[PDB]
Amino acid sequence: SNMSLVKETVDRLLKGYDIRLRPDFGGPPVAVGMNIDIASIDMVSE
Amino acid sequence: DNTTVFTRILDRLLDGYDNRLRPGLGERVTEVKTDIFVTSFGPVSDHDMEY
Repeated sequence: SNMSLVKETVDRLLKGYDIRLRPDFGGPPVAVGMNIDIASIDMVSE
Repeated sequence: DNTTVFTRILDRLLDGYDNRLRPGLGERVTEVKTDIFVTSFGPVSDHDMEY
């Protein structure tokens, strides 16, 4: 089944995954791009 | 042991179950039927434009 295929793939991806280490721990910096969708600016308080 | 048989049902039900994947992940669109019951309609804040 497709879902079993996906489950196996995700179990593979998360096995041996070290959350302490950023991608490319000993290498070039990881580039992070930011997007914002502003929903509201509520209460500008003096 | 009716509790035991129901425990066995529940354990067999969650065996090999990935809650990270929605039902019909790659082969179907999940349809969520929705219903709202309003037990109270709180006050309306004119100053904050909220309710």
